[PDB]
Amino acid sequence: DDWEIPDGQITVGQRIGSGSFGTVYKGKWHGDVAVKMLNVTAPTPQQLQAFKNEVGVLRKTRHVNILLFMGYSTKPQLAIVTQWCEGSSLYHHLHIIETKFEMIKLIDIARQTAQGMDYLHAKSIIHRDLKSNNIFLHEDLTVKIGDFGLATVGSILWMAPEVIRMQDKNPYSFQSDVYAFGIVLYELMTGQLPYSNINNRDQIIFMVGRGYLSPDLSKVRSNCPKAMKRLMAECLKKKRDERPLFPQILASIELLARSLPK
Ligand SMILES: Oc1cc(Nc2c(-c3ncccn3)oc3cnccc23)ccc1Cl
Repeated sequence: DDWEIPDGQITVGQRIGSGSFGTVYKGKWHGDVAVKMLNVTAPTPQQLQAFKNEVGVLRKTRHVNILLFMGYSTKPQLAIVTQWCEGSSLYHHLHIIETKFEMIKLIDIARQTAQGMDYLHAKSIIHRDLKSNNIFLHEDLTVKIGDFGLATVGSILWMAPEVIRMQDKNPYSFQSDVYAFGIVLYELMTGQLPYSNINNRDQIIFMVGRGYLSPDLSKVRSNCPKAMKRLMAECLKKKRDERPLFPQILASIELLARSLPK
């Protein structure tokens, strides 16, 4: 059972980026893989706890829409190993290379993302950092959600007001995840990052926090169905308790997706 990987088995290739506490590379281990390494010398005791948490959470997950955890290693450097997703993150498609998807496809990405979140929530995992950067579109047709510095039982911008204005012990909850999901529905349906006409991050954080600013839902593609626009507003509720949980979101998308081809 134990998912540890003996030194030297794993080969490290292209540096590709960063993620919650570490650098990400393309590697090879029984095929090619994603490797998240924390590559210092002595590991922090705090990062030691952070590393052991993502691993703990990942080895709890087995689902198409969740980035497949494959293994970990400690020697030489602490490293998580997951499947390689060819293609790119949803963020990358939408805001960098500008892949223009179609509504049927965009709705599908929405459903699959909703799918993995229900699973996550069913097994009592809270992501606390859902955003299009963390949604990889593998072979350009399957969504894998994947970054897990988070809880069981700054990218702004996807943060609910409650999270923004850290007033109380635990702001993070199922509803905050639901909120983040809402911003992703926004990016899919508008093709934009929200608040693109404010050029000041502080002002963005201050106002979302006080409930002065909210995503401008009038910006959505005209062929985006009514029910989808309707669903987004519900997800983006300023009041935590006023948001629907993921089962309900999933039934919503499934319904509108079914009566869409026309
Ligand atoms: O938490 C994690 C995040 C990533 N991020 C992955 C990235 C990536 N791309 C750009 C910047 C950062 N990461 O590309 C990938 C391709 N296939 C799989 C995973 C990734 C990888 C592993 C872990 Cl364990």
